[PDB]
Amino acid sequence: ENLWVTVYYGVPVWKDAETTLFCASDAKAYETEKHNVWATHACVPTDPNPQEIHLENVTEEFNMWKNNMVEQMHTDIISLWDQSLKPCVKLTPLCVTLQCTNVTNNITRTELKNCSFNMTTELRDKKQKVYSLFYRLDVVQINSNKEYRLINCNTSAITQACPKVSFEPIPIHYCAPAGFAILKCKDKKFNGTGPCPSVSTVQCTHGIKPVVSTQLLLNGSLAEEEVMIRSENITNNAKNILVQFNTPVQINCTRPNNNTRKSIRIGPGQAFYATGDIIGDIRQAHCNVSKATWNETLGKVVKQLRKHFGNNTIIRFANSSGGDLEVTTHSFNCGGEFFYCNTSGLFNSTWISNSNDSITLPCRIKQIINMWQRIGQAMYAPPIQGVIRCVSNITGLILTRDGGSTNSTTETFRPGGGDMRDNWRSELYKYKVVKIEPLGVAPTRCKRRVVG
Amino acid sequence: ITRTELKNCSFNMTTELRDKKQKVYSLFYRLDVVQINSNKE
Amino acid sequence: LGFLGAAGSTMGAASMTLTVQARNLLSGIVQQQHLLKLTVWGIKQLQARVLAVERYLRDQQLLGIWGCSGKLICCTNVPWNSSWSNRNLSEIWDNMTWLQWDKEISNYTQIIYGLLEESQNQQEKNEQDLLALD
Ligand SMILES: *[C@@H]1O[C@H](CO[C@@H]2O[C@@H](C)[C@@H](O)[C@@H](O)[C@@H]2O)[C@@H](O[C@@H]2O[C@H](CO)[C@@H](O[C@@H]3O[C@H](CO[C@H]4O[C@H](CO[C@H]5O[C@H](CO)[C@@H](O)[C@H](O)[C@@H]5O)[C@@H](O)[C@H](O)[C@@H]4O)[C@@H](O)[C@H](O[C@H]4O[C@H](CO)[C@@H](O)[C@H](O)[C@@H]4O[C@@H]4O[C@H](CO)[C@@H](O)[C@H](O)[C@H]4NC(C)=O)[C@@H]3O)[C@H](O)[C@H]2NC(C)=O)[C@H](O)[C@H]1NC(C)=O
Ligand SMILES: *[C@@H]1O[C@H](CO)[C@@H](O[C@@H]2O[C@H](CO)[C@@H](O[C@@H]3O[C@H](CO[C@H]4O[C@H](CO[C@H]5O[C@H](CO)[C@@H](O)[C@H](O)[C@@H]5O)[C@@H](O)[C@H](O)[C@@H]4O)[C@@H](O)[C@H](O[C@H]4O[C@H](CO)[C@@H](O)[C@H](O[C@H]5O[C@H](CO)[C@@H](O)[C@H](O)[C@@H]5O)[C@@H]4O)[C@@H]3O)[C@H](O)[C@H]2NC(C)=O)[C@H](O)[C@H]1NC(C)=O
Ligand SMILES: *[C@@H]1O[C@H](CO)[C@@H](O[C@@H]2O[C@H](CO)[C@@H](O[C@@H]3O[C@H](CO[C@H]4O[C@H](CO[C@H]5O[C@H](CO)[C@@H](O)[C@H](O)[C@@H]5O)[C@@H](O)[C@H](O[C@H]5O[C@H](CO)[C@@H](O)[C@H](O)[C@@H]5O)[C@@H]4O)[C@@H](O)[C@H](O[C@H]4O[C@H](CO)[C@@H](O)[C@H](O)[C@@H]4O)[C@@H]3O)[C@H](O)[C@H]2NC(C)=O)[C@H](O)[C@H]1NC(C)=O
Ligand SMILES: *[C@@H]1O[C@H](CO)[C@@H](O[C@@H]2O[C@H](CO)[C@@H](O[C@@H]3O[C@H](CO[C@H]4O[C@H](CO[C@H]5O[C@H](CO)[C@@H](O)[C@H](O)[C@@H]5O)[C@@H](O)[C@H](O)[C@@H]4O)[C@@H](O)[C@H](O[C@H]4O[C@H](CO)[C@@H](O)[C@H](O)[C@@H]4O)[C@@H]3O)[C@H](O)[C@H]2NC(C)=O)[C@H](O)[C@H]1NC(C)=O
Ligand SMILES: *[C@@H]1O[C@H](CO[C@@H]2O[C@@H](C)[C@@H](O)[C@@H](O)[C@@H]2O)[C@@H](O[C@@H]2O[C@H](CO)[C@@H](O[C@@H]3O[C@H](CO[C@H]4O[C@H](CO)[C@@H](O)[C@H](O)[C@@H]4O)[C@@H](O)[C@H](O)[C@@H]3O)[C@H](O)[C@H]2NC(C)=O)[C@H](O)[C@H]1NC(C)=O
Ligand SMILES: *[C@@H]1O[C@H](CO)[C@@H](O[C@@H]2O[C@H](CO)[C@@H](O[C@@H]3O[C@H](CO)[C@@H](O)[C@H](O)[C@@H]3O)[C@H](O)[C@H]2NC(C)=O)[C@H](O)[C@H]1NC(C)=O
Ligand SMILES: *[C@@H]1O[C@H](CO)[C@@H](O[C@@H]2O[C@H](CO)[C@@H](O[C@@H]3O[C@H](CO)[C@@H](O)[C@H](O)[C@@H]3O)[C@H](O)[C@H]2NC(C)=O)[C@H](O)[C@H]1NC(C)=O
Ligand SMILES: *[C@@H]1O[C@H](CO)[C@@H](O[C@@H]2O[C@H](CO)[C@@H](O[C@@H]3O[C@H](CO)[C@@H](O)[C@H](O)[C@@H]3O)[C@H](O)[C@H]2NC(C)=O)[C@H](O)[C@H]1NC(C)=O
Ligand SMILES: *[C@@H]1O[C@H](CO)[C@@H](O[C@@H]2O[C@H](CO)[C@@H](O[C@@H]3O[C@H](CO)[C@@H](O)[C@H](O)[C@@H]3O)[C@H](O)[C@H]2NC(C)=O)[C@H](O)[C@H]1NC(C)=O
Ligand SMILES: *[C@@H]1O[C@H](CO)[C@@H](O[C@@H]2O[C@H](CO)[C@@H](O)[C@H](O)[C@H]2NC(C)=O)[C@H](O)[C@H]1NC(C)=O
Ligand SMILES: *[C@@H]1O[C@H](CO)[C@@H](O)[C@H](O)[C@H]1NC(C)=O
Ligand SMILES: *[C@@H]1O[C@H](CO)[C@@H](O)[C@H](O)[C@H]1NC(C)=O
Ligand SMILES: *[C@@H]1O[C@H](CO)[C@@H](O)[C@H](O)[C@H]1NC(C)=O
Repeated sequence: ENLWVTVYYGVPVWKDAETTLFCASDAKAYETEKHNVWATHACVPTDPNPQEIHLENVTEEFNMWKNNMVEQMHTDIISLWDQSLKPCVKLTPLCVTLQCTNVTNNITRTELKNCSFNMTTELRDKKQKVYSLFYRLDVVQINSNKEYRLINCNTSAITQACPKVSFEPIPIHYCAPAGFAILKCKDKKFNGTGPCPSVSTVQCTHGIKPVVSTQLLLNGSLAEEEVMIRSENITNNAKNILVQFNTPVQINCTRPNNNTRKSIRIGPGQAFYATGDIIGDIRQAHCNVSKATWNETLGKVVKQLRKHFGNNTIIRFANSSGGDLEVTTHSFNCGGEFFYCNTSGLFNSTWISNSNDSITLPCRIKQIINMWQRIGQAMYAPPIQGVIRCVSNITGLILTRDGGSTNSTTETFRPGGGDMRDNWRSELYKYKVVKIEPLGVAPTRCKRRVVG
Repeated sequence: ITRTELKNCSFNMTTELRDKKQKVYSLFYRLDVVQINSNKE
Repeated sequence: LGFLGAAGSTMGAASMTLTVQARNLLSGIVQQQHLLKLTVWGIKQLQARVLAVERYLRDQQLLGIWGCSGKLICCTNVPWNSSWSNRNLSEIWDNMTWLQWDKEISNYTQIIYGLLEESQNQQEKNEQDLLALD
């Protein structure tokens, strides 16, 4: 006996918890381009020196499908999207009886309409007719001379996005507040979520960019080894599966249409930017994929799924069965306009048990959108005048169920990205924040002065 | 054909298209409405 | 050892450099750094800076009523109760991380705090009644 208790301020202990974070991005575009939708007009700049410390002898258990960093990311981008659209031109007097006719094809695919209507002019007393153009599926028939209707006027409002807003995703660091720390896993093969042995305590995450993609993730991060397979629950086929590419496949998307900005003043100052007549031929949008480079990626995936999924059953790769055309096609915002390249061409290959040609995909463009199934308010995308090219790295895949097969064999995973939060999980699978507790009591024979 | 307190009223409003208008008959309560100046308007 | 360097090391080695851990936490995060400033990031910055000081000051208020206003390590005149842990002198300090110890007293950690205020300060600062001037 005769042991006393002693206090220690500065002890390294923590408990699993989550709180608010903040943005961090250095000097990116500022003057040459500004008014970004993600970095806002000003965010807390990150320091070039990276805050990193390697932790030894520690094996903290992470979690990815129960991590709340993706939850705050999901909800931050949503409130950020609306904050950058509230001060922009509303498009309410654009819901008037549209009388359209098919475009000039030498009296003979269609996909677009040379439509018109009459709107408000600078004077509310006077009205003005202007002929613009619209895309298919942005409009659906009402009930000779075709008379059409904006599809959104049936369900929700509409507000045009601002023309000087940059929709390019830039790296947005999520750094921890004071008294907290973001633990990153350094173990390469982090199957599922368990006890990651190689941990690093970093203050600022890496360059995370908010790629708004569907079925196929682009510009993601990865750190070697077999193409990693992550699933909240491997036995349940109903759950979604995130897949990471040991090497990215360089893809290029573009639209050949040469459009023109037609500004028409609605009301006092606001102007509605629509499509004029398309100059220099009309062509369909497409995304190329390296055919030889894709056959190796589908082979590496099926190899590591094999020891994961019995390694005895048959591979059945099909198009995204069911769903909606925006949730089953590779939907993504690129170059201002919103592409929806046809996925069904990639997963036609089936491989089981033991200058150069490139596969391409037909794509269409949509101007009316309200992503992540937000039915509150929709937005019109002004057609970007001139040329468009995307040319991004693809690094991830989103695959979903394969029916309720009762035992037997034969199954895979067809593409579905029904949830937008999973897209951010491909970057935050290794991060978890903890509540640092600097207080720690321990006994030791040790006492201060007797009387004082 | 014979207390009253309520009115089977109508009007025409805006529809989904600002070009078109639509008439709908609704109801209202007394004191929520007071006369303007046959057929009551 | 730049920060949490001894998170996995022994409680003794972690006790050799616990200054570092204390320095970075209050200061850390580089908080210091269209015309509006009402954005979603600024409001997440301000409240993240409020708990920064309100979790620091939540802890610094405890050391002040323990005689440890400006000391990282006080030896306190409170006797250790055997029920809290049965392990000997070199049994815990040469074997457990601070992580393991935090869960081993987390049950009766509040019982310690209440007793620390009584003997080290509630009685000690009173014991000078007969000794201050006499
Ligand atoms: C997508 O849709 C848009 C919208 O088109 C819409 O429907 C058409 C029918 C038209 O009414 C549009 O106003 C409307 O918004 C398309 O954009 C339009 O495409 C049409 C295609 O025909 C273009 O029409 C031609 O316009 C020529 C010039 O007229 C302009 O100026 C007029 C007033 O100017 C006067 O003085 C100038 C000289 O300073 C004269 O050149 C002009 O004729 C007038 O005397 C104005 O009223 C017009 O709206 C327009 O702004 C016009 O010369 C053409 O008409 C000729 O030739 C045609 C073949 O090229 C032929 O088919 C016509 O029948 C016509 O022949 C006769 O010409 C006489 C000349 O005096 C005339 O008096 C006769 O009446 C006429 N015969 C009869 C009867 O018809 C065309 O009318 C139009 O300019 C485009 N928009 C504009 C700028 O207004 C767009 O092309 C579509 N997509 C694509 C890519 O196809
Ligand atoms: C995943 O990652 C990938 C990474 O590749 C992302 O993909 C793309 O990555 C590209 C990397 O280069 C990005 O390319 C940039 O494109 C912009 C386009 O801006 C043009 O148009 C703006 C507005 O239009 C005005 O001007 C045009 C004429 O161009 C006119 O027709 C219109 O009417 C209107 O007036 C202009 O403000 C802008 O200036 C430009 O014209 C481009 O600005 C970037 O510029 C760099 O590269 C170009 C071409 O080599 C070069 O000329 C630039 O040089 C300097 O001078 C120019 C001219 O004064 C000046 O604008 C620059 O600021 C420079 O000072 C500069 O080096 C660049 O080409 C692309 O945006 C990005 N996104 C797309 C579309 O995919 C991908 O996005 C990521 N993930 C996904 C899918 O989102
Ligand atoms: C994204 O892009 C993908 C691209 O695939 C697209 O998928 C399309 O989905 C639609 C609807 O689900 C398909 O639509 C129809 O398919 C019909 C099926 O073929 C019948 O007729 C056959 C003769 O067709 C020849 O070509 C087919 C390929 O389509 C080929 O298999 C045949 O061998 C043959 O060469 C007939 O053979 C076939 O069934 C017999 O043969 C098969 C194969 O040997 C055998 O297994 C069976 O047992 C049976 O013996 C079947 O009866 C097709 O007929 C139809 O229209 C065709 O003719 C019209 C008129 O000329 C053409 O205009 C049209 O181009 C077709 O040639 C129509 O195509 C479609 O096939 C899928 N793919 C495409 C585009 O071909 C997705 O929907 C896209 N996503 C979005 C967002 O839309
Ligand atoms: C990822 O998540 C999935 C979620 O599904 C986890 O998947 C587990 O899969 C196994 C596959 O066998 C399931 O096993 C069975 O689930 C049954 C579901 O119960 C349903 O029916 C109940 C009763 O309804 C009527 O039909 C049943 C049919 O058996 C009759 O027995 C009964 O008399 C009725 O006529 C409903 O009450 C219930 O709501 C469902 O609709 C279970 O019923 C079944 O129980 C058997 O086995 C039990 C455990 O040994 C045993 O105690 C029972 O007596 C009985 O023998 C059995 O559990 C899992 O249920 C399923 N999990 C969940 C959450 O349901 C998957 O494990 C996870 N990831 C992992 C770890 O891989
Ligand atoms: C820290 O303390 C907690 C809770 O203890 C409370 O707090 C402390 C400060 C004291 O004030 C205690 O008096 C308080 O009660 C401990 O939590 C225990 O966790 C375990 C595991 O989860 C609990 O075990 C349960 O066992 C149930 C089955 O009971 C079986 O045995 C009974 C008795 O014979 C029998 O009747 C029954 O039929 C079963 O055979 C089981 O159903 C349940 O799921 C659970 O496993 C235990 O009950 C908790 N404590 C108490 C006493 O409630 C921590 O373990 C402790 N940690 C440390 C490090 O000390
Ligand atoms: C806004 O555009 C609409 C059409 O979407 C205008 O409504 C009427 O549209 C018809 C379409 O043919 C116009 O045609 C004209 O019809 C008359 C009589 O049948 C005919 O003599 C003319 O030669 C021509 O074919 C018509 O002008 C137009 N208005 C009327 C009175 O019917 C609408 O007028 C436009 N602007 C608004 C809202 O006032
Ligand atoms: C990552 O790999 C680890 C193994 O290193 C997996 O842990 C083990 O996973 C299997 C299958 O999921 C578990 O077996 C099953 O457990 C469930 C209950 O969760 C039970 O219902 C089944 O009958 C079966 O027993 C196993 O218990 C689990 N743990 C251990 C210690 O083996 C892990 O699932 C993989 N996935 C991750 C976390 O990414
Ligand atoms: C997309 O469409 C625009 C507009 O048509 C194209 O811009 C045009 O490019 C040509 C290339 O030679 C320019 O050169 C010449 O202009 C003279 C005078 O106007 C004209 O007589 C010649 O026939 C020739 O067009 C032209 O000035 C320029 N702009 C216009 C007003 O047509 C553009 O080239 C197309 N796509 C791209 C980006 O290449
Ligand atoms: C919205 O409702 C108003 C009424 O509050 C419409 O104004 C006119 O209301 C009268 C009420 O009797 C309608 O009666 C019609 O009168 C004509 C001619 O006197 C008669 O031949 C018919 O048998 C019938 O009794 C009339 O249709 C209606 N419009 C006109 C042109 O007078 C108003 O038209 C409605 N919608 C709007 C704002 O356009
Ligand atoms: C697919 O399965 C075969 C056999 O079912 C694997 O070959 C090895 O088989 C033995 C005995 O069944 C196992 O103990 C080994 O673990 C198997 N190899 C490994 C490394 O898993 C074959 O390897 C499996 N597919 C692949 C290519 O991994
Ligand atoms: C225009 O395209 C629509 C698409 O449904 C079609 O119904 C209509 O018949 C076409 N009209 C002409 C004449 O091409
Ligand atoms: C994309 O464009 C680049 C331009 O050099 C080209 O080298 C590459 O092969 C293209 N990839 C595909 C398949 O689209
Ligand atoms: C070691 O622990 C026992 C109780 O298990 C205790 O009686 C003994 O006093 C401790 N050793 C020392 C150094 O006092």
